[PDB]
Amino acid sequence: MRECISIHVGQAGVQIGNACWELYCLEHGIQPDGQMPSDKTIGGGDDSFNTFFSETGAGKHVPRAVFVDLEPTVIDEVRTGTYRQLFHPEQLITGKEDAANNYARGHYTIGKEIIDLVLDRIRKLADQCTGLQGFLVFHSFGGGTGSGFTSLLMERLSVDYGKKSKLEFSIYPAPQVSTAVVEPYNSILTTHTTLEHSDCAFMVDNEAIYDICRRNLDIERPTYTNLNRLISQIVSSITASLRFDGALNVDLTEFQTNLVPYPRIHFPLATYAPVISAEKAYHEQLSVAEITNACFEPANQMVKCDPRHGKYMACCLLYRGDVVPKDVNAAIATIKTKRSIQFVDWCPTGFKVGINYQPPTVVPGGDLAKVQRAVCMLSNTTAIAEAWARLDHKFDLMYAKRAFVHWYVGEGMEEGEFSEAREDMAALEKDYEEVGVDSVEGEGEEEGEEY
Amino acid sequence: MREIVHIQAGQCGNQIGAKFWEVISDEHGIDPTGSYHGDSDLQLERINVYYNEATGNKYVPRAILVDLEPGTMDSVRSGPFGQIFRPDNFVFGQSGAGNNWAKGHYTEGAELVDSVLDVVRKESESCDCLQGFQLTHSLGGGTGSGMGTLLISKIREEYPDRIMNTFSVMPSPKVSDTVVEPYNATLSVHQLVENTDETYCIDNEALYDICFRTLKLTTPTYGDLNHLVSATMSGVTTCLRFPGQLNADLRKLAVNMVPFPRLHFFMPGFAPLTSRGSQQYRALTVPELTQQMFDSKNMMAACDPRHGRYLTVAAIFRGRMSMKEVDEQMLNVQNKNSSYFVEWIPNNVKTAVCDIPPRGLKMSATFIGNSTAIQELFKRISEQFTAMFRRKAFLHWYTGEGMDEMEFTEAESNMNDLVSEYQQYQDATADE
Amino acid sequence: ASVKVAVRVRPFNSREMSRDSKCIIQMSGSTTTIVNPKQPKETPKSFSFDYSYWSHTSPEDINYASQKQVYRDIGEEMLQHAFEGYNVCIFAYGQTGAGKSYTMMGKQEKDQQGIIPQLCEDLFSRINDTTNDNMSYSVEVSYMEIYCERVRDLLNPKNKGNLRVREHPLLGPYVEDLSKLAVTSYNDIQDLMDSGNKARTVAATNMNETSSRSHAVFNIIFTQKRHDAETNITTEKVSKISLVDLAGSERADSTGAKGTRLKEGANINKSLTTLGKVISALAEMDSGPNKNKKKKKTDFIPYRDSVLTWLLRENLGGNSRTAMVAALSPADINYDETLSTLRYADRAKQIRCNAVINEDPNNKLIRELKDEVTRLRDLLYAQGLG
Amino acid sequence: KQIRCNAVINEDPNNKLIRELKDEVTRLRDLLYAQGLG
Ligand SMILES: CC(=O)O[C@H]1C(=O)[C@@]2(C)[C@H]([C@H](OC(=O)c3ccccc3)[C@]3(O)C[C@H](OC(=O)[C@H](O)[C@@H](NC(=O)c4ccccc4)c4ccccc4)C(C)=C1C3(C)C)[C@]1(OC(C)=O)CO[C@@H]1C[C@@H]2O
Ligand SMILES: Nc1nc2c(ncn2[C@@H]2O[C@H](COP(=O)(O)OP(=O)(O)OP(=O)(O)O)[C@@H](O)[C@H]2O)c(=O)[nH]1
Ligand SMILES: Nc1ncnc2c1ncn2[C@@H]1O[C@H](COP(=O)(O)OP(=O)(O)NP(=O)(O)O)[C@@H](O)[C@H]1O
Ligand SMILES: Nc1nc2c(ncn2[C@@H]2O[C@H](COP(=O)(O)OP(=O)(O)O)[C@@H](O)[C@H]2O)c(=O)[nH]1
Ligand SMILES: [Mg+2]
Ligand SMILES: [Mg+2]
Repeated sequence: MRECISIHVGQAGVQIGNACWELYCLEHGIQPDGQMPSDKTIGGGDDSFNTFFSETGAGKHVPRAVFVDLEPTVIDEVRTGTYRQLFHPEQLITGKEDAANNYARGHYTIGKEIIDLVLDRIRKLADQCTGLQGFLVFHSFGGGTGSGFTSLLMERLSVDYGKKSKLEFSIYPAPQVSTAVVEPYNSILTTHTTLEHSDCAFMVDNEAIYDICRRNLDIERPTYTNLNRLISQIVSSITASLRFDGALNVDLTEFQTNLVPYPRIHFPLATYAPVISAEKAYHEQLSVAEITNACFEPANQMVKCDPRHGKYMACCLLYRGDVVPKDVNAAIATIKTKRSIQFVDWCPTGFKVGINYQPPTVVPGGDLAKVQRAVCMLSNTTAIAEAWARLDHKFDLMYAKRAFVHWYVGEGMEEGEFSEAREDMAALEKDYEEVGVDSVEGEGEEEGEEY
Repeated sequence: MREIVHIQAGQCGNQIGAKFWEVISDEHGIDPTGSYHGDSDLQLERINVYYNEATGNKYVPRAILVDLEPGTMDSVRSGPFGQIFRPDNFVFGQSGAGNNWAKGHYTEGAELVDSVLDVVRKESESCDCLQGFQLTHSLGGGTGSGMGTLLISKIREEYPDRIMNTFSVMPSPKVSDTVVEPYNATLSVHQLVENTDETYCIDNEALYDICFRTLKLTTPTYGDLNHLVSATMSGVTTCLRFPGQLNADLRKLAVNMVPFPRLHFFMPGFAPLTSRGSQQYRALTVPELTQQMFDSKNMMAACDPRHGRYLTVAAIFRGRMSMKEVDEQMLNVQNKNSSYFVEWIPNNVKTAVCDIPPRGLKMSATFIGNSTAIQELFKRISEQFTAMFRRKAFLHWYTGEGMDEMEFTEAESNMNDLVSEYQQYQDATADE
Repeated sequence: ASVKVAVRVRPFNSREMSRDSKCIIQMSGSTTTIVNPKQPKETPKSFSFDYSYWSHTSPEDINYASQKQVYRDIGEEMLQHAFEGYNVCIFAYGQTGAGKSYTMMGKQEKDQQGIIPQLCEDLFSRINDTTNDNMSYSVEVSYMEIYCERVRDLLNPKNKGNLRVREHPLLGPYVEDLSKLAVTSYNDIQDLMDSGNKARTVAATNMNETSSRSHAVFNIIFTQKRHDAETNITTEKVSKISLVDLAGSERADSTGAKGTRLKEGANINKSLTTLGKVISALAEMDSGPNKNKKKKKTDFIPYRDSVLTWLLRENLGGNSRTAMVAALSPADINYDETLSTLRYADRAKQIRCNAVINEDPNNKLIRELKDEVTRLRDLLYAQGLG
Repeated sequence: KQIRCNAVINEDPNNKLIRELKDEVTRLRDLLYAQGLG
């Protein structure tokens, strides 16, 4: 049994969880009330997949989910929504104020008195689980709860379970667009925990998704629902390989083994190729070569960073639908001859491939078209440093004058916790600048003995 | 009367073994349930090589299935020939290696190896006179390489006299499917060069080239590649099961092929492979089979034989034919291509002829070469190995499971010594 | 330098005396003459060796080579070289019944002892003899055997498992988890020697009542340290004494082996064939590049074809000073094997070595640079520039 | 009154001595060879 626990923290996490669980219930034919008429109609099967749903005796299916937030609003919207009967009545909601965009409030002051209950529920879920694979933590940098409480939770989970993988999906702040004045402080302070404790951290950006949803899916006024649906498609593409059959099957440990050359550089980008509207679904072959090429297009990246300014260190392609290995090999061969895509000289292979038979589903009322093929590409590259560098500059512009600092120190932190984190951030940046450099010319300087 | 115990490890090994058991059950008229529905009496005469006999007059293959992912076993069971295997031989665990050779060899495989060896002993003690083993696995992966090497080592420790064959799918030159193929390939080859008697090198790119250029298939899948490898595997051990004018046991091939102990890496091939479209044009004769077998395009190893020399070759024909024509054609191939055969092994072409051809073919032949060009393959892996080991590209995953740099260095040294040994015969003009 | 070659002849054995006992070996100075018993008209082909030991006539005193003469010729000099700082090897060779264990091991109860008792003993009586306030010595002893392509530890307590063989990148092949012990007096090492000899696998055969069924290697790691804060260097010297007793060739017709004995004989013959091949290849390789021009293009040497040649890679060539002691049977019936042994001894005489042995390479570089500074300063001062 | 500190590096004495001796050898060799005495 390949089983995962999904943890959703903060407003962004809870809403992405709503989208993700809508997609999962649609995928496995589970009704919003937890019943699955398909098994009754047919007679039986494995459609109650243990990856995401636990089956009780009566035939109901409960998600393997944990929702957490310090406000009651976002989760009260779920307790009385369409899916009110799907979830276990526990939702781990602190009936108090919120972290208030303050990392210290969510990590030190109010993050306590709720971490114990969350850990108890996580332990209860893990006890029922056999052959646990890892965790999927959804949060967002720049928020109070999603930064501080996520940091505390990750630290405690690393202390307790230790060896299990911990995959992290997070919403990095955009370069220009933002919805708060103190985003840089929380984003920089989260570096400690997102570096040491997590195993692989996927970053997505709202500006990139807005750009995609205006060139590809021709929508002019998108909302957060579209962003959450696209992120849900990405996560489903990641997790499909341990729910359905396929020619080449990639588990969660293979991801870490193939995309992480060193422990401190586990920040890959993610992208989805066949993002297209129903009207433009026609006039387009959508072959394997086209989607593979579109994965490498700079315009289709989910984070505002240009891959041409860096070097690719590893790639992982996850195919879904009517995909044959020969076409994948031809597409990879074609990509390897392009000069605009530079790979580090110390990784000659530089490609992981996985194929799954299950095609992507169509959420009713959605925006994506019905397609026969799809591919999700993950790319560990050096361009991500640029996406960090801007943030560091912003942090300096606020820390020189110590603006907004008294709020953070008033909740239990000290000034030094800022500077230390910044120093740590600098180290990470330098590490990237160390790894993207070409090996020195004739790395043994020069050689040649007698004969 | 001789047996062969069969072991399968990993996804690639499991699928190739499934197709192989489907090809063998056809040749012998075993039905997807174990019942015999053949027509020729010779099918049952030597069925003891692969199949045990059950109490209900059914036949059960002497196969062992190994993996650390239950998905492969589930796929095998839910298939046309899933029920034929006995369920007790399905040995597996959970939390697969994940393309980590260390997990397959040291951490996880160390627990399942005892169960696999118990089943191997149970199958081996029931044979009248065991001949040898054969293993299908992929070098570039996880559980395949590690568990295959560990099982090979354990069996050679326990059964030193018996034969150990291996049909290994090596990493391709430019086609790749996992990032860390060179590490696993280098370690697996370091293990194989010591503890095996024969090793048939198979390459995915060569099979794709055969499918595209020779058979003219537009959308080849893994099934076709398994088909080819399975036809090669049957063709190797034909003489154990059917009569012939001049038989050739496995030991005969082992003796006549390898000149020295460390050179047992064989390039295989099969003929006749046409196009379903030009079957009506090409006449089937011994010269045509000889022409197709020695063609560089028809090899399954993706190494050009014209870049080296043949230390030894073996041709096993199946079908009614004349020995005069076969011997004349082998002598002709030697004489015309005088530059591609070593000068110090006179008449280095083993010949075998079996009377019974495959199902619906009048004649067939399989080719087993041992050429220095195989060195190219190792060199490629070695090159890529250096390109990652110099910077320690992914080394923490391997050192976390209980290994060190010394193992990598000694494996690389063994690879380089093997390459040098093949090189030292490659050039002509042994004097100076 | 080159391989040192010693040849020694043994007296008759009961089986040889029972059958035809006409001797064919003659030996004078540093020359050995063999006469074909089937072709008396043929020339008495002769061979030259660095050392020659006629031990055929026991009670006489006319060119009789006792055990101590053989030691004083070979083992003395080998220890002296070991003190000088070189790794040293002495390995026996011959056919079954030649008398290799007699030359190496000897009889404990008698005064006539083989090479190793003499050396381990002399070295103790020299360390103990020269110990001082500044000087100090350390000795560690190991003893392994190769039975059927598997390494077993002789001094270790009962452990039926087989030890793994690794390849250190600088130090070459070695054995993992070998029970290397420390000895401080002669009684301890004598106890280790007796335990190892008792632990060795020995079986009776028609050619020898107590034939050897396994190759054996006796290893002494020897360390010299100097203690003075002003002038001396600690751990200044480390060296290895390797003493190898090989199992001889066999022929199943005269041997009379059946079952396990036949398998042991086959494995022994396989390993010895590999050893002969590597010896011949080494000889040709060193001779050619020495004489032919100096090309040094490429010459593969099959070290890896057997575990015996793999473990002894550094002794057969490279970083060691090595001696080969061939034993020869006198009888006419064993002529075909004796001639082969002589031929391979002659081939081994052509092999070369390259041994320096330096310790702590940072200290090597430091002392070399200091000597260079002194030399250049003296040159400048002599020329008026310093 | 934040002021610049830079990085304090604890060098290995072995490498320090090796580098110093290499510099001395280089200077002496350059002086000797420049005058044609080597
Ligand atoms: C005209 C005719 O009779 O059809 C042939 C045919 O056209 C050809 C093209 C067949 C055909 O093979 C293929 O098309 C093919 C495609 C991909 C991979 C492998 C094969 C054939 O399928 C293959 C099939 O061969 C057999 O049945 C053999 O006994 C073969 N066994 C199987 O193919 C087999 C597969 C699944 C289950 C049971 C048996 C075999 C060969 C050697 C040793 C043992 C078994 C045959 C004669 C043919 C068809 C049907 C078209 C060829 O295959 C073989 C090995 O016979 C391809 O080159 C040969 C030459 C044949 O002429
Ligand atoms: N993509 C996406 N991002 C969201 C969504 N909702 C919130 N965000 C991001 O979240 C950031 C605001 O911080 P939050 O994560 O909401 O903080 P919080 O979880 O509410 O915790 P508190 O600060 O204590 O209220 C914004 O900058 C958004 O970019 C969403 O539905 N989709
Ligand atoms: N020079 C010698 N003088 C007296 N007895 C000897 C002499 N050399 C050997 N022997 C005896 O003859 C026998 C053969 O000696 P041994 O050294 O055991 O041969 P070996 O080397 O062991 N043959 P192998 O089985 O290949 O090891 C033993 O009984 C010895 O005691
Ligand atoms: N010939 C062949 N190769 C395969 C097949 N399936 C996978 N492979 C190869 O196996 C490699 C991946 O190794 P994998 O099978 O996952 O190793 P495992 O996880 O230990 O079983 C890839 O390079 C593929 O080319 C198959 O059906 N046939
Ligand atoms: Mg909030
Ligand atoms: Mg002996």
